[PDB]
Order: sequence, then structure tokens, then C-alpha cells
Amino acid sequence: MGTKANLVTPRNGEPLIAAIQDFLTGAYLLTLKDTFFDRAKACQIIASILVGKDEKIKVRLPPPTILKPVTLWTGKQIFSVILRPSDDNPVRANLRTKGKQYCGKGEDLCANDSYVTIQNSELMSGSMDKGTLGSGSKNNIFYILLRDWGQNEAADAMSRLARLAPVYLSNRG
Amino acid sequence: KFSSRHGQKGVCGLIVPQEDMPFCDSGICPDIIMNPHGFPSRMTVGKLIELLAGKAGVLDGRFHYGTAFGGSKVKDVCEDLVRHGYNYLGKDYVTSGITGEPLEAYIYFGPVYYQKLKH
Amino acid sequence: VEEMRSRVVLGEFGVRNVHTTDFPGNYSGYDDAWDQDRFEKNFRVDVVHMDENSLEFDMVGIDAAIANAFRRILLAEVPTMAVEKVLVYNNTSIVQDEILAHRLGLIPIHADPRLFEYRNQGDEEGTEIDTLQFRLQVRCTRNPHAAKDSSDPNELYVNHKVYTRHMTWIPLGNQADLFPEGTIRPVHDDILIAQLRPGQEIDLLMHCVKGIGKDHAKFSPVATASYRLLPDITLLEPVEGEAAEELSRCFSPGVIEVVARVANPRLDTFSREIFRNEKLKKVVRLARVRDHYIFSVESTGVLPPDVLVSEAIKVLMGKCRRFLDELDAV
Amino acid sequence: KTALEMVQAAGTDRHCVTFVLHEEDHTLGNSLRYMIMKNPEVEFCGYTTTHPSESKINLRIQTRGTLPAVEPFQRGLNELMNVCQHVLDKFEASIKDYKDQKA
Amino acid sequence: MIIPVRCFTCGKIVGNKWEAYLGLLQAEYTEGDALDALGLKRYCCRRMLLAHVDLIEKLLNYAP
Amino acid sequence: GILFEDIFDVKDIDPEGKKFDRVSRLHCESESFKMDLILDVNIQIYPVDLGDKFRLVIASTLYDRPSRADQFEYVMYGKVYRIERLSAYVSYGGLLMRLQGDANNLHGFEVDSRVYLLMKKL
Ligand SMILES: [Zn+2]
Repeated sequence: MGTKANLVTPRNGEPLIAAIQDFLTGAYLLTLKDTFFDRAKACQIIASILVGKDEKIKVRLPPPTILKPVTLWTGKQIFSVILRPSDDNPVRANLRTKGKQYCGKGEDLCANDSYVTIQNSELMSGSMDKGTLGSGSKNNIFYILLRDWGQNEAADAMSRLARLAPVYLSNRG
Repeated sequence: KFSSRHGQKGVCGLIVPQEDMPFCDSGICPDIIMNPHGFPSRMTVGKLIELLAGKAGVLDGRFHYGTAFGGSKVKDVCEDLVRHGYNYLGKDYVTSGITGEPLEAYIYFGPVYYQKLKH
Repeated sequence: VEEMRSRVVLGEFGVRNVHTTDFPGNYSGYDDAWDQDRFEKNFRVDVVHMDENSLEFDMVGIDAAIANAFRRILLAEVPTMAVEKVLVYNNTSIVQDEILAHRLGLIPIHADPRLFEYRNQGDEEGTEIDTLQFRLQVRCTRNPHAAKDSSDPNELYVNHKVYTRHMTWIPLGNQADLFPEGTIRPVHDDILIAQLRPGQEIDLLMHCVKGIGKDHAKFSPVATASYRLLPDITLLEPVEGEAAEELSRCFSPGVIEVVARVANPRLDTFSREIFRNEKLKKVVRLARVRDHYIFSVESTGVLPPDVLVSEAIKVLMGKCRRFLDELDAV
Repeated sequence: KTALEMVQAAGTDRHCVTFVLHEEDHTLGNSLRYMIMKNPEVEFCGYTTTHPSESKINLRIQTRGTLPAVEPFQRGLNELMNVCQHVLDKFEASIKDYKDQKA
Repeated sequence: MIIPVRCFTCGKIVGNKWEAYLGLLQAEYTEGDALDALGLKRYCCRRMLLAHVDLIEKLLNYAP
Repeated sequence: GILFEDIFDVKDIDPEGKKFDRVSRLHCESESFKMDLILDVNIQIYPVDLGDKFRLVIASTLYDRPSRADQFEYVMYGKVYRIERLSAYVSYGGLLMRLQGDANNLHGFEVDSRVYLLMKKL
């Protein structure tokens, strides 16, 4: 009866334990295409995820996606730190799906940007809707982290987002 | 348990210190930070006007009538915030208490009648 | 091409540039790696309007992270003296006992801290080096020359209202270092503690202790200790021909000159009325300077506000020398 | 027993430590984070309160080369103490000038 | 009950501004500019006088 | 070390309407190679306008101590993540690039490899 065992309801197979309310609207506003963090805010949002079984990892900030005119990270690159904070973490999550307000035409290249593509636990395109993080969808990441990589990595990546996404949202307002 | 005079009751989940809390420009740190997700599903737009009719009310020294089917309309409350140098919707520019940088978006702000209740 | 990492810019729907973004290897071409003498030269403090119980100095040239220390330190880490234990005797007032004992807590006390020390143990007796006792003995009757009117100052008014004038000072020990108004009860002598009707008493001793503001907010030395970045408003287009006096009533009153000139930007409250105009919102970008803010300290009256700030910096320096001596142990 | 370091691994790594500063909060963390991020040899600095119930922050410093995760921290305070020495003196020289101008 | 001697949000000393406020409303002074005469700039300290009811003069009647 | 380079002409600054305040998705065309690309560019740092010839270089590496390739004035960093006349989808965190067409000159590309942009106006 542990929560790490019953992440999944026995009617459908859907996950019931997943983000609710603010965490979803936190991580959507963070993985939205427009956000850009400098190494000021980037190491501040990331270092929120270092308490309570997580304080003993060499947290690897990914290299930034703009270099020359100003160097700054993007929002989705910091959401990848949720799925794989350390260097020696064995999680490689993979997911490709539609989203809400889907563009209809175009696979992943249209400007509406509602098409998630995660390769090796690095969010490559798209923004995290409810349908890619919440409860009820069989293609959110916490369901994908459950089936492919055990249930400890799904509960850790869900308890990482609950610590990370309010720390962004309370400073974004 | 506190309620909010619109049926949006709520257990007081956290009690932060005052210095960790998003003060606006004139110095007013809040008392009760309310979550904005209570609004778009409940559609209690009447709460969103009490933060406007209250905030114009204290600034003028007046009690704004919001009755049923009448009362003080928004098009005259909003032009009372402008006389006291406020945003005409009430969304005031705050700066965050914790990090010290200004918040990315404006924050709605004002006095609404929170009644403690017997739970 | 041009870099406003130095102005936050306020749009109509959000606040655009916000985070400090000035650390080594962020903005190419710019070396910003904490040159100490560069900070030492580009920084000044411009004091405006210091009477009693206010202060509006500037501190131009620090990041908004250290500025949010001095706001926070002022708010809840500068110590003051306030009433903590109200030894109550006969109290027949209609005001309840704790609510009286809580309302004695919020009264500020003019005896300055850093003459006294903290209360080490429980130590409910006090040691006259830690505490500061006050007495309150009010028993109201009818005055004999009262007319038949129901005017509570005239009849029933021997002491109908328990003000803070009625509090007195029981010098605990030598207490000859402090003078006659030296521990001026409550900084404000007009504070209403409770009301009475004839035949009712309030008799209570008090104990004052030195407390951090974050322990309880009655120890807070300052009413508001907020700060705000100095705005600067740039008309991108020259405005004239009755649109200037349109832009006059749009902003705060003192901010503007009438052609249109942005005469004095410091007085601007961010109403953001430009975006209602639909014509001038493309004309002028409004902005606030990042490293030029405006502090506004207004003390309750325990310590004068020019000594609150110089105490607020003094305990942040003490908070980091407390840690630098931890590394010297290890 | 306020500051205490947290070794990254049982073997011990000096390139990344986690300072736990007791009885404090953002009042220092966010002002020390800034003064230690302006060091050119820190690739990662950041702090978090473990819980609003307890009172501690967890500063984590990660350098580039072989910085012992203590030398920027002992220079984060030393740069900040030199600031608070300077900002105090520029404050008291300005109040003393403002009061005299009012006379 | 009685006037709370602080503002709840900022903590300006506002308990000593009640009978000074009632002395203003006894005169011609409008409800608005009475609080501007007492030095109440922001609205959160303004509601502590404006929205306050004074039961303590009414309870006293029923408390011999 | 260059994977791919040519001169490009940006033709639609944002094809389907401005959706973001800091990123607009360009549509460009090459010079004599005819490689269509659909590139997102942070325009707050690097503003681009209609009909502007700009260089574009894709490099696997840049070779302040090793004295980087910095003659260019806008450098991103991201990985290729799809190869579908080949398309070649590159992602820069969230900023997509769909360099297309004529697979003989696209030969340097692969999947799951780190790729720099080095743009420059003309
Ligand atoms: Zn107040």
C-alpha cells in the first residue's frame, strides 16, 4: 500500500498521483518557449532541488543554449534537471506526444509549440500541459518514468517538481 | 479554517514571516496570500471586485455598496484608484520579499473581508 | 546591440527584465567579476527628507539582493524592547486578560536596546540588566462635580480611559544610567490600552525583554522598511500640442512638465495609466533603474531611523563575521 | 555548530560542498549567494531552505577547477563584510552631512 | 471590541489615533480627509480606523 | 570542424503571427544550395528584420582560453534530435531549427550530437 507502489489506479492504468493546480501551471510557465534564465536565476531555481536524499548529488547544470550575445539558459533546459539532476543518474526518459491547444497541422515545428519531445530526459520541444504532467493521461512523464525506470525514479522526479515549481512561480508571480 | 465571504474557504496552510512576503511599492506586505486558482473554476468574479471596491473604498474613506443586482459598478470604482495613483484594475507592481527582485507579473492587491469561522 | 540589463521595463501585461543578470561570464564583452574598487567608486548614499520617525535615503549602486537584506534586517532582525510578561493582579476590566496582556505587548518602548542584553534562561524574575519593569494602576470612580449629562469625560471620568500615560517605571535596580523620561513608558503616550467604568481596576506589573522582530512582530523596530527602485521615464518621441497635458494627468502629478518634459521621475507611483490611452503607450517606455533604489524607513520611535539603518547594517556584518569565525575554528 | 559541510561522496569531493547554515534564511543566503556568485570561479551557487518549520539554508557551491568549496565561501563573507563596512561608513557620513545642512 | 493598537499589515501605531480620529469626525471633517489629517498614508493602516467598530463603549453599558 | 554553412535570406519574420514576446520563428532560404530552414531566434538580444541577409554556420566545436570561434555574433548550443531532401531537426533547448533539403551537403549531420549555431548579419 505504499505510495511508491500505488501510483496507478486499477481502473485504467492511468496515474493518479501526479501534479495538481500550481505545479502544473508552474511547470507550464517554466517550460514555455519564452522564458530565459541567466546563471543568476538558473542556479537558484535548480538548487531548490537539493534537500532530503537529494543533498548528496553533484547537480549538473546543462550548458546554456545561448552563448555569444548574452549567455543564458532556456526554461526547458532547467526542467530537464528535474528528470536528471546528477551526472551519474541512470534515467533517460523518452516521450513524444501531442498536447492541449494542438496545432493540428505540423508535427513539432509549428509556432504554437504544443508538441512535447523528450530525448534522454532533456525536454527538447513543446510545453508541459496537464496532459504531459497531470493525472489521467497515460503519456505524462511520471507514468513514463514509472514503467521504464522503476518506481523510485518516478516518485523522485515527482517530488523534485513539487519542490522546484513553486520556487519558480513564487518568484515569477 | 478561514473563509472569504464567497464560499472559497481554506485551511491556513502556511504562516510565513513578514519579511518573506511580497511587499508592494508603498510598503504594504499582504496578510493573506490567496491562490488564484480558486477563481477560474469557481468563477467567483464577485470576489475580484471586492478587492477593487474595497481598495478604492479605503483610499477614499467610503464604504462601497455591492448589493445584489446593483451597487457600485466597476467603471466608477476603477477611476477612483487613478486619483490616488493606483492601477485602474488594482494589479499593483510588487517586488518579491525573498529574492529582492521585482516580480515578473503584477499582483492583484487589496482588502477583502475574511471571516474566521469555527473550525 | 544595446543592453538594458540596468533597467527593468514595465510593460502593460508584465515587468520584462527583472533578475539582476550581472555575474562573470554572462554578458560578453563585459567583465563584471566583483571589482571591489569599482563598487567603491560608483556607490553613494543620497539622503532625502529625514525628520523624526522617517527616512528616505537612496543607496545608489548596490544590487537588489543586498538591498533586500537591509529591508529584511530592519523588519525582523534589529532588536527592541517590548513587554513580554504581564504579571497581573486584580483586573476587573471588561477587557479580557490575555487580550489586555497582548495589547500591552504591542506598545513600543522608548528605552533603546543595546544597553540591555538578552534573557538567558527562562528567568522570570529579571536581573535589571535584561529587563525593564512597568507598573499600571488605574482605578476609576465617579467625579463628585459631575453634571446630570451622560458625557463620559464629565461624569464617570476619574480614569474612564486607560491611556499609556498611566504606565509608570519601576526602576528595577541602579537604573540611574537612564534619566527621568529615559524610559518614556510607551513611545506614544496617547495609546489607549483599555476602557473602564467606575468600580473597575487594572493592576499589573510588566516585564520588558530584548527581542528579535522575527520572534514576534511586537519587537519590530520599524513600521514599514520597504524600498523601491527609482523609476526613470524616457519619452522616445517628443510630445507636444495638448498631448503633453494629456500625458500630465496620465502620470503622477509632480512627475512631469509642460511640450512634454519628464521633469522629476522620483515621485512616480506605478499606476501605469499610459496603457489606457491607446496612443501614448507606443510613445513612452517606462522603466525603473536597477541599481538606484529609494529606501523609506519609518520607525515606530524606539530608535531614531538614522540609527535603525546603521544598526541594520551592523548586524548583517555581525552575521557574516559569526560565520567567518566558524571557518576559522574548522 | 552553525555551519557544517556535506561531503558529496564517501570518497570525498572538494569540487562541490553543501553548506548548511543554521538559524538563518534568505536574509543572508540571498545576499551571500550574490556576493559569492560574482566570483569568476563558481559555476554553481544556490541555496534552499529545507523547510519553513526548521530554520536553516543549504548553500551549495560548485567550483570549476579544484576550489575546495570553502575558499569562495570564506571569500563570500569577506567580500560581503567589506561591503557592509563600506556601506555603513558611506551611510553615516551622509546622515552627518544631511543633519548639518539642515542647520 | 476595542481599537487594535497596531496596523495588522505594517504595524504603524494606530491605537493612539482613535479618539483623535473621533475628535475629527465630531467636526465638519469628511470620512476621507480625516484620515489624511492623522498621517495615514497607505490604505492598510487606513482600514484600521475606517472599518473599525467600537463595541467597547457599548459593552460597558452592560457591565456594572 | 564546420558541419554546414551558407548565407541565408530571412523571408517571413514570423509566419503564423507573433506568439511570443522574446522569440520569433524565422523562415529563410539559402544562397544556391536552397536549404530551407525554420529557425527560432531570441530577438531581444539579437533583433532580426524582414529581408536581412545573414550568415549561418553549424559547427560541432568552436575551435576564453582556447580563443573560441567568436567572429560571429549570435551563438546557440543544442543537439540534433530528428532526421526525417532530408530535414534535419535541431533543438536549442526550446528553439527549433528545421534545416532541410539536398542531403548531399547535409552529410555531416547525425542524431544525438551537440551542435552550435554561429550567426552573423551582413
Ligand atoms: Zn500598515
